[PDB]
Amino acid sequence: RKVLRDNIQGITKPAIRRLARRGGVKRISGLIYEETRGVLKVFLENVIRDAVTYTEHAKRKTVTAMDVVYALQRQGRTLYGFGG
Amino acid sequence: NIQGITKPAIRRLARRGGVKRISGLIYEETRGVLKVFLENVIRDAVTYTEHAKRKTVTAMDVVYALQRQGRTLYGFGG
Amino acid sequence: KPHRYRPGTVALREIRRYQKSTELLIRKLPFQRLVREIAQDFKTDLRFQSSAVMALQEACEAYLVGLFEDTNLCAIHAKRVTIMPKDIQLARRIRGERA
Amino acid sequence: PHRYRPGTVALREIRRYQKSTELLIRKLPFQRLVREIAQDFKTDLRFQSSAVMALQEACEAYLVGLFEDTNLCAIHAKRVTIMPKDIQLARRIRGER
Amino acid sequence: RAKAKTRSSRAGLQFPVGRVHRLLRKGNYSERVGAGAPVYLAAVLEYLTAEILELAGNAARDNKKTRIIPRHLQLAIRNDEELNKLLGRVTIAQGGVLPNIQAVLLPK
Amino acid sequence: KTRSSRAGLQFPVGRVHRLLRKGNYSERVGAGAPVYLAAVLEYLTAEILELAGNAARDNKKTRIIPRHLQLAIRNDEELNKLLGRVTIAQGGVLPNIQAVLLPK
Amino acid sequence: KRSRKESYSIYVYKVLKQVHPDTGISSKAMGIMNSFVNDIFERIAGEASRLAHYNKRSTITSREIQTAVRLLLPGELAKHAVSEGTKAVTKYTSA
Amino acid sequence: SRKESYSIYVYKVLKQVHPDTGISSKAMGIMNSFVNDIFERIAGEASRLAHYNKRSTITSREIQTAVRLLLPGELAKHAVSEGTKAVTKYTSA
DNA sequence: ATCAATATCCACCTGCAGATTCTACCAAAAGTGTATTTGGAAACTGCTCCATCAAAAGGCATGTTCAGCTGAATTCAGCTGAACATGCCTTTTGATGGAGCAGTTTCCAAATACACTTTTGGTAGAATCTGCAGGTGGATATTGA
DNA sequence: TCAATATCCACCTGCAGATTCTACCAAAAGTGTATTTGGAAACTGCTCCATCAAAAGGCATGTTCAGCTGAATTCAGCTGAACATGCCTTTTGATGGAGCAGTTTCCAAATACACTTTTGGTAGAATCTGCAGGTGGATATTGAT
Ligand SMILES: [Cl-]
Ligand SMILES: [Cl-]
Ligand SMILES: [Cl-]
Ligand SMILES: [Cl-]
Ligand SMILES: [Mn+2]
Ligand SMILES: [Mn+2]
Ligand SMILES: [Mn+2]
Ligand SMILES: [Mn+2]
Ligand SMILES: [Mn+2]
Ligand SMILES: [Mn+2]
Ligand SMILES: [Mn+2]
Ligand SMILES: [Mn+2]
Ligand SMILES: [Mn+2]
Ligand SMILES: [Mn+2]
Ligand SMILES: [Mn+2]
Repeated sequence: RKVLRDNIQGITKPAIRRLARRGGVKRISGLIYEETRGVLKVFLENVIRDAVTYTEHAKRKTVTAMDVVYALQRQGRTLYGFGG
Repeated sequence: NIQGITKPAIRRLARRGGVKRISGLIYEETRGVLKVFLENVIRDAVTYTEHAKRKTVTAMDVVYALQRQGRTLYGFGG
Repeated sequence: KPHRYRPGTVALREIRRYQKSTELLIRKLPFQRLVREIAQDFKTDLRFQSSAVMALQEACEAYLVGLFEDTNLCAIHAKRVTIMPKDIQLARRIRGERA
Repeated sequence: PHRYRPGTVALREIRRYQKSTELLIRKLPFQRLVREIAQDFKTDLRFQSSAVMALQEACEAYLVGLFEDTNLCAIHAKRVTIMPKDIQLARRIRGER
Repeated sequence: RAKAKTRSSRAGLQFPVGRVHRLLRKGNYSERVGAGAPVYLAAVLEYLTAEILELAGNAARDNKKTRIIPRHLQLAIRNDEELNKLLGRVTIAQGGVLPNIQAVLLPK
Repeated sequence: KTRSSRAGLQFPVGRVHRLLRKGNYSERVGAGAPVYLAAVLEYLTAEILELAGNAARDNKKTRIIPRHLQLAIRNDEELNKLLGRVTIAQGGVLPNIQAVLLPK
Repeated sequence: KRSRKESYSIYVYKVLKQVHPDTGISSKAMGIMNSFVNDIFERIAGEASRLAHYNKRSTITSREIQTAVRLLLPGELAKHAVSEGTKAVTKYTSA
Repeated sequence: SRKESYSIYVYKVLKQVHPDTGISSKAMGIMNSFVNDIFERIAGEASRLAHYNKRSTITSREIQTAVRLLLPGELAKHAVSEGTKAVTKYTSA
């Protein structure tokens, strides 16, 4: 297939700004965007890791939404809406 | 009673907390928080007590309460 | 004239706006791509249910949106109105995330 | 006479108290406080000696922890003096308030 | 033989008592499960969902819609102090956030 | 002739098995689970006790006390995380003072 | 032949009609509502499971479900939940 | 009557890492609280892992995954190591 | 206080994705007769909470004095927001191939049940120690001049 | 920089509250046997995940340009620290006593089983419909003058 790199930059400045808006943020310093990407990277890494752990223990090659839900659960980030 | 928790003690707590200067309003603000903490914990412990049909709050009751509050404590049977 | 709004007027406009909606703010593909990148760096030859990638985005945006809320408080508490990395870090520290 | 500059003893008290582990709230008062609040949930209760100590331990830990995040906030505001607004902010980011 | 009659009806409930009883046994919560247990539980569950659908349904009314959606669910939960506390660490997919803008941020 | 000795463990395999069994976790319990779990428990215990022993030594003490267990944990990144939401009674806190608070 | 999977949709819908006879619910909203029920069910059953263990009791009775409810739900929500719970039980038992 | 705890085992293990060191009463308490906690966390996750996977039994397979999921990176490796080791050895004899 | 420039808020419209209602099996509730416990119901101990008393010992409450910290004001360099031109990619639709979840059967290795048979772990006394808590005495760390 | 005032840090010391160590008795834990049955292969049915192609226009990029926000500085009053005083509450210990957390039985009511019929639910089908997207128009909000 194709090689994946620097995809974190897929999280555009525009998008991070939109998110801060919903968070009710009026003014955004130039250094926020990269911090944000940092924080997002970590958040995703931790959730995908536990998710995949669940997937492997199921002896599956496909990460299911439930895997992600249990993952989020462990992180104390319970999500409603994908109960399967 | 809550007034029983004195300024000096609150000073000491803040001190172990690394606090150097304390606004005069902290003491009263602190008692408020301190009160809510016990209310929440105790209230649950007692609930555990009654379910046990007991009249004596036990350390394990406090421990289980502290766990429900996400304040897990080591040293009293768990 | 030409005409142009004073700085901040559009921002507040954008806030009022995005707080009324519930749509996702990160683009779908760029984000799916980011998941696949991270995932395969943990285990290879993986596959994802359409919904898993969506459950992840719902989670991430929900997380970030909430972190910015807290960050916004720290800025304000600092007699500022512009959020800075300082704030995001204070937030996460108090949150007990990366203390 | 001989006086220490403001904050010199404070730092000293910090270094001392961060070193020790003794409870810092006087026992009896606390005992009394616990029992009072408890009375509002169930009457004529009895408190296991240890149960009270557990609470004081849990409680004093909680506060010391909260004074930490509070101090972090005060500093973030270019201050060195914690204020109620700092506790409020801390407890809010913590999700308690 | 006697005509079949559901436990839910005996209890006067909408939620499935028998199903809840099954879930408790299969759930590994305790060796044995009493009879009132699934009833009291199905009851509480039905009351809680009823409490939120009422609030959600109103949210729907206010946005002129007649079909409840997630945002309506979020508005109901985030505005009612108690439900908010009960789900203070739950995140509702597609629910957005409550419109709220700090005062200091407004034009002076 | 006990499973613990057979597993080469100092922790009670038999007891762990009896607990897993009585704790309403699953209907059936594997023969190896008690062993595995017992190993994990023992390992983590050793880890705490060692660091804790070192903490005791550094204080010029032969007997470990709560303080030493707190000093061992809050000083080890990993243990600290594994117990970040646990409070050790009588443990106190790590000495630490914000720079901006120092003199001159 | 796809195996059948249960949910609470049927019951949520019934209850919905009772409160707002005129109102509908999108499938995504029912998605959430299902998560809600499963969530609280687990929270309650869990504390009940735990509560019985502590009291060396091998069976979870409505008395367990009740203390559980008092511990997990806040103020008023608990007050009403408890009534409804009790009420339902007594009715059920009382013939 | 009877009130079991891990005091012994903690102590035995103490002597291996520090045959020279002792341990206060309260300190032992912290150690029991510790074991019970972790015991509960792992057993807990293992319980869930088997349910998600509709299994009637909790095996070392579950406990191991449970450890990956609960313990921090390095700690998890060793835990996983020590674990599989005890089982292997136990199985041999 | 216009008032010209823009962004918003609303009601009217209407075909179509989705939400509902209609149907036909079939897992899984409900029944009913048995077998097995669970755990609430008096009685009856130990054992720890509670009270009381009774000192001293600190530790906390007060009032002074002023050091230095926190805001309130000013000021200004330049960062970050608003508007705009350009055209890149993400978004939408629709079509496949085939990797892999999943539903079925088959059925040994492995776990549950049981009846006994042997430990080992938890107690309740007897036999030492690690340290706290003091006591000098000696540099330190602070401060004022 | 000196000279004085508390602080702190060592070393050594000795009683004593806890630790260890010493001896035993019942709940557990280890054995053997006889069953049971969970869930790992070996298959196959068949969702639905990864890819592709192609056209379109919603948005992401990058520039300009200057409003106004964050960040130094300055400065004063007034809050909060350091302290010497002095009295009151908390800390410490037996003492008894009464409440009550535990156990020992009892067994009657309640739950688990086994298995035999009944239906409420779930999965598609066929039937409907709220409303997403569009629009034009009455407001409303901003920002220059
Ligand atoms: Cl910063
Ligand atoms: Cl304040
Ligand atoms: Cl196993
Ligand atoms: Cl019951
Ligand atoms: Mn109604
Ligand atoms: Mn294949
Ligand atoms: Mn022995
Ligand atoms: Mn000493
Ligand atoms: Mn089978
Ligand atoms: Mn471009
Ligand atoms: Mn300029
Ligand atoms: Mn400014
Ligand atoms: Mn001055
Ligand atoms: Mn029917
Ligand atoms: Mn519309």
